[PDB]
Amino acid sequence: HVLIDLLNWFRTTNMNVNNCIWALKSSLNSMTNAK
Amino acid sequence: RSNQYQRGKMHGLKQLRDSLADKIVDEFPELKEPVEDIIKRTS
Amino acid sequence: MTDRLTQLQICLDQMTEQFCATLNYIDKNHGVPPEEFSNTIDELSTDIILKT
Amino acid sequence: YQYKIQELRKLLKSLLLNYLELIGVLSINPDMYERKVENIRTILVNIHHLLNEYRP
Repeated sequence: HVLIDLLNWFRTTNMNVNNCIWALKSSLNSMTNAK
Repeated sequence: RSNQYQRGKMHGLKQLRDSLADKIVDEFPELKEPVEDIIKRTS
Repeated sequence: MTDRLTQLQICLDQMTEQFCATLNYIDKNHGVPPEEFSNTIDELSTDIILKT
Repeated sequence: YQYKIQELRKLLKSLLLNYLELIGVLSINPDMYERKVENIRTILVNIHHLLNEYRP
């Protein structure tokens, strides 16, 4: 379960970072109108 | 690879905000006190 | 001649665009060699200060 | 009008300070970064409200 727990935690961190990047891109795309 | 990317981006961001804090202190001494608190708010 | 107001609006639009470009570079570049990244960010921060 | 000038200077300084603090948030704990983002926008919005009363 040890390798599987580390594996899942690192995957969660990875797509959390990816989702944060995508959210940043979406926020800039939305807020460019208000610029 | 994802972990190495995370560590490298953490180091990059750390140097980014360190340099930005240093220069904001340099050209704007009057805002020096909150900036350190900002570090205390982040670190 | 160009009006002081129109120049001020061009300046604040350029400032917003510069912040957007700087943060986009940060988001898409964090991880490029650290020295080149640091030099480019120092240039961007000097640009921020000058625009200010 | 000097009061409005000094208010806009202190608001710009606070906006730069909040931008620095927000990018630090992105650096260390970006998960709650939006918690400050809109806040900064409000200041920008308040600068835009001053710049709207400034039209007539």
